[PDB]
Amino acid sequence: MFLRQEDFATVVRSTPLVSLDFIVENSRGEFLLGKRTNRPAQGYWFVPGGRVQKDETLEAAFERLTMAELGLRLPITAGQFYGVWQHFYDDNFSGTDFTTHYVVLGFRFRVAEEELLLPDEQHDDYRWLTPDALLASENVHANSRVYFN
Amino acid sequence: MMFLRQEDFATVVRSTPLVSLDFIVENSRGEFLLGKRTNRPAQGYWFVPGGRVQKDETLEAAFERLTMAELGLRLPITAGQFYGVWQHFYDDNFSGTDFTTHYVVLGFRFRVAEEELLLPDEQHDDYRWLTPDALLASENVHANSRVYF
Ligand SMILES: Nc1nc2c(ncn2[C@@H]2O[C@H](COP(=O)(O)OP(=O)(O)O)[C@@H](O)[C@H]2O)c(=O)[nH]1
Ligand SMILES: Nc1nc2c(ncn2[C@@H]2O[C@H](COP(=O)(O)OP(=O)(O)O)[C@@H](O)[C@H]2O)c(=O)[nH]1
Ligand SMILES: [Ca+2]
Ligand SMILES: [Ca+2]
Repeated sequence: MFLRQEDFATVVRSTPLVSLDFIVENSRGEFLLGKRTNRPAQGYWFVPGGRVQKDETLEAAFERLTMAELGLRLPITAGQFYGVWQHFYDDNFSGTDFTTHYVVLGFRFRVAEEELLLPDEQHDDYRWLTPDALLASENVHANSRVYFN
Repeated sequence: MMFLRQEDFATVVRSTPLVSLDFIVENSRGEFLLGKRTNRPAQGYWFVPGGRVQKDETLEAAFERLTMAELGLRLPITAGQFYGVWQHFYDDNFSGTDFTTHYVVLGFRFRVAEEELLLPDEQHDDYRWLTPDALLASENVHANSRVYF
Protein backbone atom coordinates (compact mmCIF):
# COMPACT_ATOMS: atom_id res chain seq x y z
CA MET A 1 0.00 0.00 0.00
CA PHE A 2 2.02 2.94 -1.35
CA LEU A 3 0.00 5.87 -0.08
CA ARG A 4 -0.98 9.01 -1.95
CA GLN A 5 0.91 12.07 -0.76
CA GLU A 6 -1.91 13.47 1.40
CA ASP A 7 -2.31 10.29 3.39
CA PHE A 8 1.41 9.68 3.74
CA ALA A 9 1.69 13.22 5.15
CA THR A 10 -1.11 12.55 7.64
CA VAL A 11 0.48 9.22 8.61
CA VAL A 12 3.93 10.71 9.18
CA ARG A 13 2.41 13.59 11.16
CA SER A 14 0.36 11.25 13.32
CA THR A 15 2.12 7.96 14.08
CA PRO A 16 5.44 6.12 14.01
CA LEU A 17 6.61 4.52 10.79
CA VAL A 18 7.94 0.95 11.09
CA SER A 19 11.07 0.23 9.07
CA LEU A 20 13.76 -2.32 8.33
CA ASP A 21 17.38 -1.10 8.27
CA PHE A 22 20.08 -3.21 6.63
CA ILE A 23 23.61 -3.58 8.01
CA VAL A 24 25.19 -4.96 4.84
CA GLU A 25 28.73 -6.37 4.92
CA ASN A 26 31.06 -7.09 1.98
CA SER A 27 34.05 -9.46 1.76
CA ARG A 28 36.38 -6.90 3.42
CA GLY A 29 34.63 -6.25 6.76
CA GLU A 30 33.12 -3.03 5.40
CA PHE A 31 29.50 -1.90 5.46
CA LEU A 32 27.27 -0.30 2.84
CA LEU A 33 26.15 3.30 3.22
CA GLY A 34 24.46 5.52 0.64
CA LYS A 35 24.30 9.32 0.56
CA ARG A 36 20.61 10.06 0.89
CA THR A 37 18.77 12.28 -1.57
CA ASN A 38 15.45 12.33 0.34
CA ARG A 39 14.46 13.75 3.71
CA PRO A 40 14.70 12.91 6.54
CA ALA A 41 18.49 12.57 7.01
CA GLN A 42 18.91 14.10 3.55
CA GLY A 43 22.53 14.57 2.49
CA TYR A 44 23.85 12.16 5.12
CA TRP A 45 25.47 8.80 4.57
CA PHE A 46 23.00 6.23 5.92
CA VAL A 47 22.41 2.49 5.82
CA PRO A 48 19.87 1.24 3.28
CA GLY A 49 16.38 0.59 4.68
CA GLY A 50 12.72 1.46 4.29
CA ARG A 51 9.28 1.39 5.83
CA VAL A 52 6.85 -1.51 6.06
CA GLN A 53 3.49 -0.89 4.35
CA LYS A 54 -0.06 -1.56 5.56
CA ASP A 55 -0.96 -5.27 5.57
CA GLU A 56 2.54 -6.22 4.42
CA THR A 57 4.25 -9.06 6.27
CA LEU A 58 7.80 -8.49 7.51
CA GLU A 59 8.86 -11.41 5.29
CA ALA A 60 7.39 -9.69 2.20
CA ALA A 61 8.77 -6.30 3.24
CA PHE A 62 12.29 -7.73 3.56
CA GLU A 63 12.15 -9.04 -0.02
CA ARG A 64 10.63 -5.84 -1.44
CA LEU A 65 13.08 -3.61 0.42
CA THR A 66 16.26 -5.57 -0.33
CA MET A 67 15.28 -5.48 -4.01
CA ALA A 68 14.41 -1.77 -3.89
CA GLU A 69 17.46 -0.72 -1.87
CA LEU A 70 20.17 -3.08 -3.12
CA GLY A 71 18.87 -4.26 -6.50
CA LEU A 72 18.99 -7.83 -5.13
CA ARG A 73 16.04 -9.67 -3.58
CA LEU A 74 16.98 -11.55 -0.41
CA PRO A 75 14.68 -13.55 1.88
CA ILE A 76 14.34 -12.57 5.56
CA THR A 77 16.10 -15.83 6.48
CA ALA A 78 19.31 -14.26 5.12
CA GLY A 79 19.19 -11.56 7.80
CA GLN A 80 20.42 -11.76 11.39
CA PHE A 81 18.06 -9.72 13.57
CA TYR A 82 20.04 -6.85 15.06
CA GLY A 83 17.78 -5.06 17.54
CA VAL A 84 14.98 -2.54 17.75
CA TRP A 85 15.96 1.10 17.30
CA GLN A 86 14.17 4.46 17.25
CA HIS A 87 14.88 7.31 14.83
CA PHE A 88 13.46 10.82 15.38
CA TYR A 89 13.82 13.63 12.83
CA ASP A 90 12.66 17.24 12.89
CA ASP A 91 11.70 17.15 9.19
CA ASN A 92 9.80 14.86 6.82
CA PHE A 93 9.74 13.43 3.29
CA SER A 94 8.11 16.54 1.81
CA GLY A 95 9.07 19.44 4.10
CA THR A 96 10.28 20.84 7.41
CA ASP A 97 6.81 21.43 8.90
CA PHE A 98 6.41 18.26 11.00
CA THR A 99 8.59 15.53 12.47
CA THR A 100 9.21 11.93 11.40
CA HIS A 101 9.40 8.99 13.83
CA TYR A 102 10.55 5.47 12.93
CA VAL A 103 10.62 2.30 15.03
CA VAL A 104 13.31 0.29 13.28
CA LEU A 105 14.14 -3.42 13.03
CA GLY A 106 17.81 -3.91 12.17
CA PHE A 107 19.10 -6.85 10.13
CA ARG A 108 22.72 -7.76 9.39
CA PHE A 109 23.89 -9.86 6.44
CA ARG A 110 26.88 -10.30 4.14
CA VAL A 111 26.67 -10.06 0.35
CA ALA A 112 28.91 -10.20 -2.71
CA GLU A 113 29.25 -6.67 -4.19
CA GLU A 114 29.09 -8.03 -7.74
CA GLU A 115 25.61 -9.43 -7.09
CA LEU A 116 24.11 -6.06 -6.14
CA LEU A 117 22.65 -3.52 -8.56
CA LEU A 118 22.76 -0.39 -6.45
CA PRO A 119 19.92 1.96 -7.53
CA ASP A 120 20.10 5.75 -7.86
CA GLU A 121 16.59 6.70 -6.71
CA GLN A 122 17.33 7.26 -3.01
CA HIS A 123 21.12 7.74 -2.95
CA ASP A 124 23.54 9.71 -5.13
CA ASP A 125 26.63 7.71 -4.10
CA TYR A 126 27.48 4.51 -2.21
CA ARG A 127 30.52 3.43 -0.19
CA TRP A 128 31.62 0.39 1.77
CA LEU A 129 33.08 1.77 4.99
CA THR A 130 34.91 0.26 7.94
CA PRO A 131 33.32 0.77 11.36
CA ASP A 132 36.21 3.08 12.34
CA ALA A 133 35.82 5.27 9.26
CA LEU A 134 32.06 5.60 9.54
CA LEU A 135 32.26 6.35 13.27
CA ALA A 136 34.79 9.14 12.62
CA SER A 137 32.58 11.14 10.24
CA GLU A 138 29.84 13.63 11.09
CA ASN A 139 28.56 13.12 7.53
CA VAL A 140 27.35 9.65 8.56
CA HIS A 141 24.11 10.21 10.43
CA ALA A 142 24.15 9.41 14.16
CA ASN A 143 21.28 6.95 13.64
CA SER A 144 23.54 4.89 11.37
CA ARG A 145 26.73 5.36 13.42
CA VAL A 146 25.07 3.83 16.49
CA TYR A 147 24.75 0.44 14.77
CA PHE A 148 28.56 0.26 14.98
CA ASN A 149 29.11 1.73 18.48
CA MET B 1 -0.46 14.98 18.76
CA MET B 2 0.14 11.77 20.71
CA PHE B 3 -3.35 10.48 21.48
CA LEU B 4 -5.00 11.18 18.14
CA ARG B 5 -8.43 12.49 17.29
CA GLN B 6 -10.63 9.65 16.04
CA GLU B 7 -10.49 11.04 12.49
CA ASP B 8 -6.69 10.92 12.45
CA PHE B 9 -6.52 7.51 14.13
CA ALA B 10 -8.88 6.12 11.48
CA THR B 11 -6.62 7.39 8.70
CA VAL B 12 -3.61 5.89 10.47
CA VAL B 13 -5.17 2.45 10.99
CA ARG B 14 -6.42 2.34 7.40
CA SER B 15 -3.07 3.41 5.96
CA THR B 16 -0.11 2.02 7.88
CA PRO B 17 0.97 -0.51 10.50
CA LEU B 18 0.54 0.30 14.17
CA VAL B 19 3.53 -0.39 16.43
CA SER B 20 2.61 -1.97 19.76
CA LEU B 21 4.00 -3.48 22.94
CA ASP B 22 2.42 -6.74 24.15
CA PHE B 23 2.96 -7.77 27.77
CA ILE B 24 3.50 -11.40 28.81
CA VAL B 25 2.77 -10.87 32.50
CA GLU B 26 3.61 -13.64 34.98
CA ASN B 27 2.65 -13.93 38.65
CA SER B 28 4.65 -15.51 41.49
CA ARG B 29 3.16 -18.95 40.78
CA GLY B 30 4.01 -19.07 37.08
CA GLU B 31 0.58 -18.16 35.70
CA PHE B 32 0.05 -15.45 33.06
CA LEU B 33 -2.44 -12.59 32.79
CA LEU B 34 -5.11 -12.47 30.09
CA GLY B 35 -8.01 -10.02 29.79
CA LYS B 36 -11.28 -10.49 27.91
CA ARG B 37 -11.22 -7.70 25.34
CA THR B 38 -14.14 -5.30 25.05
CA ASN B 39 -12.80 -3.38 22.02
CA ARG B 40 -12.10 -4.34 18.42
CA PRO B 41 -9.97 -5.83 16.99
CA ALA B 42 -9.95 -9.26 18.68
CA GLN B 43 -13.10 -8.19 20.54
CA GLY B 44 -14.45 -10.83 22.92
CA TYR B 45 -11.21 -12.83 22.95
CA TRP B 46 -8.92 -13.41 25.90
CA PHE B 47 -5.72 -11.55 25.06
CA VAL B 48 -2.52 -10.33 26.68
CA PRO B 49 -2.48 -6.69 27.81
CA GLY B 50 -0.70 -4.34 25.39
CA GLY B 51 -1.10 -1.21 23.31
CA ARG B 52 0.25 0.99 20.56
CA VAL B 53 3.17 3.42 20.61
CA GLN B 54 2.29 7.05 19.85
CA LYS B 55 3.94 9.62 17.57
CA ASP B 56 7.23 10.95 18.94
CA GLU B 57 6.93 8.67 21.98
CA THR B 58 10.05 6.72 22.93
CA LEU B 59 9.68 2.98 23.56
CA GLU B 60 10.90 3.64 27.10
CA ALA B 61 8.09 6.16 27.69
CA ALA B 62 5.50 3.98 25.94
CA PHE B 63 6.37 1.04 28.20
CA GLU B 64 5.68 3.16 31.29
CA ARG B 65 2.47 4.67 29.92
CA LEU B 66 1.17 1.29 28.77
CA THR B 67 2.00 -0.72 31.89
CA MET B 68 0.20 1.97 33.91
CA ALA B 69 -2.78 2.05 31.53
CA GLU B 70 -3.09 -1.73 31.17
CA LEU B 71 -2.16 -2.99 34.63
CA GLY B 72 -2.60 0.01 36.92
CA LEU B 73 1.11 -0.29 37.74
CA ARG B 74 3.87 1.72 36.05
CA LEU B 75 6.98 -0.34 35.30
CA PRO B 76 10.19 0.76 33.55
CA ILE B 77 11.25 -0.94 30.30
CA THR B 78 14.30 -2.28 32.15
CA ALA B 79 11.89 -4.65 33.96
CA GLY B 80 10.94 -6.31 30.66
CA GLN B 81 12.52 -9.22 28.83
CA PHE B 82 12.36 -8.59 25.08
CA TYR B 83 10.17 -11.39 23.75
CA GLY B 84 10.45 -11.03 19.97
CA VAL B 85 8.87 -9.18 17.07
CA TRP B 86 5.42 -10.39 16.01
CA GLN B 87 2.77 -9.32 13.51
CA HIS B 88 -0.98 -9.22 14.11
CA PHE B 89 -3.47 -8.82 11.25
CA TYR B 90 -7.22 -8.32 11.80
CA ASP B 91 -10.05 -7.89 9.31
CA ASP B 92 -11.72 -5.22 11.46
CA ASN B 93 -10.67 -2.15 13.45
CA PHE B 94 -11.47 -0.06 16.53
CA SER B 95 -14.36 1.72 14.76
CA GLY B 96 -15.99 -1.23 12.97
CA THR B 97 -15.61 -3.54 9.97
CA ASP B 98 -14.78 -1.06 7.19
CA PHE B 99 -11.02 -1.68 7.09
CA THR B 100 -8.29 -3.90 8.53
CA THR B 101 -5.84 -3.38 11.39
CA HIS B 102 -2.14 -4.28 11.22
CA TYR B 103 0.23 -4.29 14.20
CA VAL B 104 3.98 -4.85 14.30
CA VAL B 105 4.41 -6.00 17.89
CA LEU B 106 7.29 -5.93 20.37
CA GLY B 107 6.72 -8.53 23.08
CA PHE B 108 7.97 -8.00 26.63
CA ARG B 109 7.79 -10.51 29.48
CA PHE B 110 7.95 -9.70 33.20
CA ARG B 111 6.73 -10.97 36.56
CA VAL B 112 4.55 -8.96 38.93
CA ALA B 113 2.90 -9.43 42.30
CA GLU B 114 -0.84 -9.75 41.61
CA GLU B 115 -1.62 -7.82 44.80
CA GLU B 116 0.17 -4.74 43.41
CA LEU B 117 -1.88 -4.37 40.23
CA LEU B 118 -4.98 -2.19 39.91
CA LEU B 119 -6.56 -3.87 36.90
CA PRO B 120 -8.69 -1.38 34.94
CA ASP B 121 -12.08 -2.08 33.36
CA GLU B 122 -11.86 0.15 30.27
CA GLN B 123 -10.46 -2.43 27.79
CA HIS B 124 -11.31 -5.75 29.46
CA ASP B 125 -14.44 -6.97 31.25
CA ASP B 126 -12.67 -9.83 33.07
CA TYR B 127 -9.12 -10.98 33.88
CA ARG B 128 -7.64 -14.42 34.56
CA TRP B 129 -4.23 -15.83 35.48
CA LEU B 130 -3.75 -18.98 33.41
CA THR B 131 -1.08 -21.64 33.08
CA PRO B 132 0.52 -21.95 29.62
CA ASP B 133 -1.07 -25.39 29.17
CA ALA B 134 -4.52 -24.01 30.04
CA LEU B 135 -4.41 -20.98 27.75
CA LEU B 136 -3.02 -23.06 24.87
CA ALA B 137 -6.05 -25.37 25.09
CA SER B 138 -8.73 -22.67 24.63
CA GLU B 139 -9.96 -21.30 21.29
CA ASN B 140 -11.31 -18.33 23.29
CA VAL B 141 -7.72 -17.17 23.80
CA HIS B 142 -6.78 -15.49 20.54
CA ALA B 143 -4.12 -17.23 18.40
CA ASN B 144 -1.98 -14.08 18.52
CA SER B 145 -1.75 -14.45 22.31
CA ARG B 146 -1.46 -18.25 22.35
CA VAL B 147 1.70 -18.16 20.22
CA TYR B 148 3.64 -16.41 23.01
CA PHE B 149 3.39 -19.66 25.00
N1 LIG C 1 3.81 8.97 -1.26
C1 LIG C 1 4.41 8.01 -0.51
N2 LIG C 1 5.75 8.07 -0.36
C2 LIG C 1 6.33 7.11 0.39
C3 LIG C 1 5.56 6.02 1.03
N3 LIG C 1 6.43 5.24 1.70
C4 LIG C 1 7.65 5.76 1.51
N4 LIG C 1 7.59 6.87 0.75
C5 LIG C 1 8.71 7.70 0.26
O1 LIG C 1 9.30 6.83 -0.72
C6 LIG C 1 10.73 6.88 -0.67
C7 LIG C 1 11.35 5.55 -0.25
O2 LIG C 1 10.69 5.06 0.91
P1 LIG C 1 11.48 4.37 2.12
O3 LIG C 1 12.67 3.59 1.62
O4 LIG C 1 10.45 3.60 2.91
O5 LIG C 1 11.94 5.69 2.90
P2 LIG C 1 13.24 6.21 3.70
O6 LIG C 1 12.98 6.14 5.19
O7 LIG C 1 13.29 7.63 3.19
O8 LIG C 1 14.47 5.44 3.30
C8 LIG C 1 11.04 8.02 0.29
O9 LIG C 1 11.08 9.23 -0.47
C9 LIG C 1 9.83 8.05 1.21
O10 LIG C 1 9.51 9.33 1.73
C10 LIG C 1 4.10 6.05 0.80
O11 LIG C 1 3.34 5.19 1.27
N5 LIG C 1 3.66 7.05 0.04
N1 LIG D 1 -8.90 8.14 19.32
C1 LIG D 1 -7.82 7.35 19.51
N2 LIG D 1 -8.00 6.11 19.99
C2 LIG D 1 -6.91 5.34 20.16
C3 LIG D 1 -5.55 5.82 19.84
N3 LIG D 1 -4.68 4.83 20.12
C4 LIG D 1 -5.41 3.79 20.58
N4 LIG D 1 -6.72 4.09 20.59
C5 LIG D 1 -7.85 3.27 21.07
O1 LIG D 1 -7.69 3.41 22.49
C6 LIG D 1 -7.91 2.15 23.14
C7 LIG D 1 -6.63 1.63 23.80
O2 LIG D 1 -5.53 1.67 22.89
P1 LIG D 1 -4.50 0.45 22.77
O3 LIG D 1 -4.25 -0.14 24.13
O4 LIG D 1 -3.31 1.02 22.03
O5 LIG D 1 -5.37 -0.52 21.83
P2 LIG D 1 -5.53 -2.11 21.65
O6 LIG D 1 -4.62 -2.58 20.54
O7 LIG D 1 -6.99 -2.18 21.28
O8 LIG D 1 -5.26 -2.81 22.95
C8 LIG D 1 -8.43 1.23 22.06
O9 LIG D 1 -9.86 1.35 22.05
C9 LIG D 1 -7.84 1.79 20.77
O10 LIG D 1 -8.65 1.60 19.61
C10 LIG D 1 -5.46 7.20 19.33
O11 LIG D 1 -4.37 7.72 19.04
N5 LIG D 1 -6.62 7.85 19.20
CA1 LIG E 1 14.91 3.77 1.83
CA1 LIG F 1 -4.64 -2.20 25.03
